[PDB]
Amino acid sequence: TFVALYDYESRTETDLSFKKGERLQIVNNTEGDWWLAHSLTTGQTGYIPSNYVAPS
Amino acid sequence: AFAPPLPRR
Repeated sequence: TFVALYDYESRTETDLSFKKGERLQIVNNTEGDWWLAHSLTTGQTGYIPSNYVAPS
Repeated sequence: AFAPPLPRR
């Protein structure tokens, strides 16, 4: 379970924009600066920035 | 206040 350290405001329909306090399920993340998480509310997918989230 | 500038993909 990861947490949004900053309110990610995506601009395209590929990544989901999340605010601070919202949690996201990290999928793949071990190098690229952009990871892909999956929300647990509706169940959507979106590449979340690796600088707007942190393990917690 | 301003989050870090999104890195380049």
